[PDB]
Amino acid sequence: SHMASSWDEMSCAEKLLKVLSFGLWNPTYSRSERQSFQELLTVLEPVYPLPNELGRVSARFSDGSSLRISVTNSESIEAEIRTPDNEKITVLLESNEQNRLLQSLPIDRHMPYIQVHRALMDLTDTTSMRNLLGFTSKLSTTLIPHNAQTDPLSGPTPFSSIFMDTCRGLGNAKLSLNGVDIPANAQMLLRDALGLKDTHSSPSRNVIDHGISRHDAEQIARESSGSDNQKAEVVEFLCHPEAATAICSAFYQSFNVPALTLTHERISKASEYNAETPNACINISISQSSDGNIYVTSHTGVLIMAPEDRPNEMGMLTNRTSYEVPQGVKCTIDEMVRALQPRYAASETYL
Repeated sequence: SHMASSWDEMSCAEKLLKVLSFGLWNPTYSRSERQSFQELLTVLEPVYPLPNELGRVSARFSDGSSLRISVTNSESIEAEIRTPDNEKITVLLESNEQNRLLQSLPIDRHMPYIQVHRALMDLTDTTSMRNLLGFTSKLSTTLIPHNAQTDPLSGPTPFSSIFMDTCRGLGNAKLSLNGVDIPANAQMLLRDALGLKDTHSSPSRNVIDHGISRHDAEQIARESSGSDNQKAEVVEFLCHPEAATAICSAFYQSFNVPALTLTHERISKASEYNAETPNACINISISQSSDGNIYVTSHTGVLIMAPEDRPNEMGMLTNRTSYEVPQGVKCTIDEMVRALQPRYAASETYL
């Protein structure tokens, strides 16, 4: 191997760390490698962060190996590597301008300018746009300040559109629960299980009080892709009221408001450049920790023109919204408004 003399003996977790140490965008990789490495990267999932952490990431690979990565507010990065035989090592990761390691993690950074990435294609094709968001959802973003005017939870009717948004979004989204992919057909089952039969529907009182029925959760998990163990985690997650809250809230259309204030002109230019446009794509990760903490990371991707410095370059604005869903918060508009405290971040990715 050109990566390491012991490459073929290394676990998925160990391989991903090596890839990131050389850099995801390393110029020596082949086309086939870039594909394989993306397949490792997509396993990364943002999860509930500890008190003084910018972010925390979990990856559970098909070979039984895993990573837990934490990033401190000073951007110190530490990883715990668990081998399939479940031995544990803790290592410090090193991010530098050569590898851009931190940029290849789903972490919200504090920066004066919006993070810019390069893709590894494009782009007016719905499938390719979804694939690009699949990638950018694993990369770093820049936190965006908001005020009373631009706060998605302000105004007279915050979250008022949430069930319509959920109804329209399920079936078209990329959705992961505890790292388990929920495919389109399973999402449609989930939509129905929430009670969202049409765009003007809202959850049943049973779902509000108890979450998805065990029967429905089992069918959804059955249609999802994972081991018998992975499906079990999904069923257990779904059968709680807070699971309904997390899933529905993740679709809120207005999470993009802070980012739009910075970018709407260039988004408009992209829409016009195409008239010479597939619309927003959605990619959501929800995880519940072993301590029971539910964390939502919801992404939307839209086409955007590069600044005038780079003429005729169209890329993707990725908006990341991150928040805990506290225990006891049921799936009603008033509950979401009362309890959810998201933060908003963005990146721009060009081909």
